[PDB]
Amino acid sequence: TTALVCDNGSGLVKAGFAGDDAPRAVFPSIVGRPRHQGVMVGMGQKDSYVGDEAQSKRGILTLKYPIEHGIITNWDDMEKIWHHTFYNELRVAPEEHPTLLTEAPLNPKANREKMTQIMFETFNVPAMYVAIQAVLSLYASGRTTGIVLDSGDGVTHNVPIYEGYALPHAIMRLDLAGRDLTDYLMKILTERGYSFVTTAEREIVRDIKEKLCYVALDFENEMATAASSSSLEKSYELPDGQVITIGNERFRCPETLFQPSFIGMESAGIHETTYNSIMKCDIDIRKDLYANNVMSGGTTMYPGIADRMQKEITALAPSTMKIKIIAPPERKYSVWIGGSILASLSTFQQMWITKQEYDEAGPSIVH
Amino acid sequence: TTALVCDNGSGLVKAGFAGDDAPRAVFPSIVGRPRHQGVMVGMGQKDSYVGDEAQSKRGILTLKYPIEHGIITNWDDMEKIWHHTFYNELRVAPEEHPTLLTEAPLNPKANREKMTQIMFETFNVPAMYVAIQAVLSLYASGRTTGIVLDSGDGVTHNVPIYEGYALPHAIMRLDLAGRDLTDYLMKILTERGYSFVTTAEREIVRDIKEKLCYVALDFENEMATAASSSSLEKSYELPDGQVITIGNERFRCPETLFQPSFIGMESAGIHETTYNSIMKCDIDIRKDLYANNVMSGGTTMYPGIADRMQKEITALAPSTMKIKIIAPPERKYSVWIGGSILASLSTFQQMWITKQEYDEAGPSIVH
Amino acid sequence: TTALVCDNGSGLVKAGFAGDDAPRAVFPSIVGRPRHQGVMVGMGQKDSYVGDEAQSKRGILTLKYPIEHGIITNWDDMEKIWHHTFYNELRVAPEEHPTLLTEAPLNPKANREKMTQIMFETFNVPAMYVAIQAVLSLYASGRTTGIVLDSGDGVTHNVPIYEGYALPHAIMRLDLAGRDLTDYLMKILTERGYSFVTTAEREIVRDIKEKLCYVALDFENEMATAASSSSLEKSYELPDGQVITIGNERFRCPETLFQPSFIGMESAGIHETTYNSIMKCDIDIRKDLYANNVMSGGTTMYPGIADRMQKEITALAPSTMKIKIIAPPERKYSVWIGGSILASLSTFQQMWITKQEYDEAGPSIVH
Ligand SMILES: Nc1ncnc2c1ncn2[C@@H]1O[C@H](COP(=O)(O)OP(=O)(O)O)[C@@H](O)[C@H]1O
Ligand SMILES: Nc1ncnc2c1ncn2[C@@H]1O[C@H](COP(=O)(O)OP(=O)(O)O)[C@@H](O)[C@H]1O
Ligand SMILES: Nc1ncnc2c1ncn2[C@@H]1O[C@H](COP(=O)(O)OP(=O)(O)O)[C@@H](O)[C@H]1O
Repeated sequence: TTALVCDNGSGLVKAGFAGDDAPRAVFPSIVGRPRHQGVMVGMGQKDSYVGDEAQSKRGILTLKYPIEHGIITNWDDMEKIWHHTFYNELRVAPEEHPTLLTEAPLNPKANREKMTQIMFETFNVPAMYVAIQAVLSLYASGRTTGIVLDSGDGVTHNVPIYEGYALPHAIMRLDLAGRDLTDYLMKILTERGYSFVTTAEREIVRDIKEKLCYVALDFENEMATAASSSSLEKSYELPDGQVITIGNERFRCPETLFQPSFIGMESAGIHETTYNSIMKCDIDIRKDLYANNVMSGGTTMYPGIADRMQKEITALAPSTMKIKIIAPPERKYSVWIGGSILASLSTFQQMWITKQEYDEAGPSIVH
Repeated sequence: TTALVCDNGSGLVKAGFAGDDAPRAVFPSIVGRPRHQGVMVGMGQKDSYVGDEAQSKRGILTLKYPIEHGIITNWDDMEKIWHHTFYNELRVAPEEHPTLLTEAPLNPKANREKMTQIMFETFNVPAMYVAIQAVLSLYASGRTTGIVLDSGDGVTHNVPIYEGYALPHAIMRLDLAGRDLTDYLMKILTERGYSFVTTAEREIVRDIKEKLCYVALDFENEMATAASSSSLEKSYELPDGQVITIGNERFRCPETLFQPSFIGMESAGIHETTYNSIMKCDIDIRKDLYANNVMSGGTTMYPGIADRMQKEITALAPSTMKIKIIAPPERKYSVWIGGSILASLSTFQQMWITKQEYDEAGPSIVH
Repeated sequence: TTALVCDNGSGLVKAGFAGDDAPRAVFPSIVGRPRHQGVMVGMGQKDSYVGDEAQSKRGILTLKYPIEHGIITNWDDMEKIWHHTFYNELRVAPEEHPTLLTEAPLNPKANREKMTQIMFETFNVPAMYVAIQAVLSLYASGRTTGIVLDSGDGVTHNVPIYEGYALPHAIMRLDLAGRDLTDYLMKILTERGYSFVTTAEREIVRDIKEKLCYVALDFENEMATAASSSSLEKSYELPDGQVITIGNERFRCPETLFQPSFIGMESAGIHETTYNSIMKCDIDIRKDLYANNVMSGGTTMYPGIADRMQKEITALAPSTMKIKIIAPPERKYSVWIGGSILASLSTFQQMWITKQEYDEAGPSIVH
């Protein structure tokens, strides 16, 4: 009996055993379905396709993301990947040990009950629990105080924490980055005349985001520095072998996190959504936060995200104070790393909710 | 020459002539600005938008409230609505007759000088005066003694009055209700999975507050009475025509006024902030107050606010005494009603401060 | 066996061993409790928090003062700090040596019995005694005659003494200064537009009182001298790093002690509450008092308290007489300094009341 912990963060969903520095199985969550007539009537490949079964064979498939924004749009496709995650991929019996399932802070409650539901009546699990995407970032870093910053594909959220006491009233969540950061790119490639739009090809575009973006670090010149003297085009090769030329939007896609008037849906932006999350915290309590904001987003490995938060918060915020954005490279597994830590440790062991608790009243005890 | 009286209480700002039972122009105070590219290069609608000019066309606009908490955050956007209030809306020349401008009790002084300022050097007014949000509630009710209770969008405050003699040391002001009552709702809708967050949509949410809230009236059962036997969901239609289902939080939003540990910012709560305002009043003087508390808040039409103050003060307070919360339905214009009364009447006529007084020393005579 | 002596004066409560020039442990008396959801289920910090355990971590906590005005409002929270004061902080076994516990002159008797009670049946003490806040000020100064003046946070009181013979009929106690001097400041900061109000932040404000107040020293000009020519604003930095500007109320908060018509609760004021305490003393006996008034208040280090008592009593009082306000800088520990003196000395040794005396009849012998 040992805890297997998994997150729903869309993108690559991530699952592994407790007491480990990295999960065993990391694969993207997608259900593919064939969109064309079956000809080899027998073939030798499945009806529908999950994960890298699907991710390998793309264009022939159409791709559906069950995780939509932390919230899950369809259940029945979703439970497949859980059905898969445990059996194939990492191979584990249904009933061994509890499972910590991380999950988004502000999303609706009807999200996690049916989730706990299908963690019980369909395939029974030895108890269960659901943590918060944020808090596990600290259990990873070993921090106690501090304000996280998450993006991932699922949703962008930050939850300032001080000594294991959350500040719910200060929880700021804007639904952005992730997919919506790529979708803006497929929007903005046609600038260069590459029309990529289909659901299967999206994950070619995502790879372009992966390899070359960075972050503006003061884009004014950076728009000029692109146009005027262009050494910064980085050509790229995509699976057919056709050339690409980019570099005007290499930084312009991640730049949207600092001005979501480019994406067109105006809310805040990630740099000052933390500051406004601080301002709602206490006058005293906020001093240390400026030092401690951990930012494990799972999107943001961007080379120079830190720089432009270091840059931008200083324009905001008390001048006399030392603002420190810690940027652990080991993140992007962090919200999982919290799991294999928080679960494998004890004083949490009684905090699993046994099937008895689901037997007590219902799924409704999660709240 | 006849007095036009106006209040700043954010929400719907309210202005009309003296000697009338209701103001002529009532519109919400917002400056809208277009957030997207102008395409119809000529169109036929203004650069920026105030009030119902803006309130009509929302999602395209971004909305800014110059009144923030009685205190005004930006002046230059603010003076627009005054510039507008007099010219369009109710149409009045700059210089006719003085104007009574109501204003919050405890807010900083730098608030009302520049206000008086721009009531003079930019567009000159035939004198001026600024009353208190509280006191005009009595001039409306015709009461003399009694403790008001105000909420409105601007700020929550109560000022016990006994025979035209205020008790400043007993003035209790907690900054709450109003906007911060709605902002908690947009927080708490996502409970049901409706993510409404944008500045333009907020005033859809505000309408939901408007139509269906009431007040807990003993919420313990009321949380159970919601969950267990649910007949109380009231569905609602919002301008697209999409359905909504509510009723778990219908009473849970106004409930925050009685436990501002739900909003997360802990101060007091409105029921016992009056009692604690009484306790700071005299031992004798307090008997009648328990009978007289008028509560014209401008937010609180809630069906059953009175009940739960009647309920809660009795749990507090001397038992042998008869506590009476009068709940005039004509309120929400009350703090204006005081104006058209106090101004149109006389023995106040010498109390206007003429431009001469502003010419005497400066704006500083208001204190 | 050596006497440990402690005072309840709220503010910083102060305890140390007999025969020393200053107590070992000086910390503020507060019981903090977490007001938000526990998230780090294990953390590593206590259920509830006392003193600097609490004083370090503020905004997350809510703060309760068991000492209210010398009178103690809640016992069970109170006994914690005593439970703490002896064990942690200065570390001492329950039963070693008696303890002198200072305490307010005019407060109710039900105050000190239960106090003596919980000094016995819960944790037994080798006898006990309770002196007066006033008298120990002289045992410190080594004076015999003279009228004290106390403020502290607990209560303001002055007890004229002549050769170890108190004048009870002349004891003047007005409940003021201390907390109620700060609470007036949080009232009067919003003048400048700083809304500080929450229980945890209060002790930021208290620090502002600490560093910059002084005393009017003839405020008429001093209100003008502030307004007209302003060099006297002293900006300040508070734990976030946000700027403050003050100086109109720097002297206006302590000024309330000379006109408690600013605080709104009208009693007397500290300058002429001593003179009226003198007038109730004998015609002969009063000559020397005017020379001897010691004023160890524990609040009043204010730079120029002495000046405005020197100033004000002269306006009162016989002209031909030399009025001398001695202002020992070593005070604010004084009422403790009396303890380590009066206890460590002898001829008081038989005046401890042994558990036998509590065994004789009950706690009731204190009177
Ligand atoms: N090096 C990188 N640079 C930019 N974006 C990245 C990089 N690595 C991953 N991403 C984006 O971040 C996402 C991380 O997804 P995931 O961590 O599962 O979301 P969540 O944080 O909600 O779990 C990926 O889907 C990818 O789109
Ligand atoms: N029937 C109602 N039920 C609940 N809330 C209401 C109702 N009518 C108005 N409100 C809220 O009360 C506010 C009143 O604003 P307003 O009176 O201008 O503030 P002030 O009292 O400071 O002038 C409105 O903005 C609205 O949010
Ligand atoms: N330098 C200072 N200037 C002004 N006020 C002070 C200063 N030092 C302390 N105080 C106030 O005086 C209080 C002293 O509290 P304390 O001496 O415990 O009360 P008591 O005199 O009843 O024991 C402090 O809480 C603080 O508010």
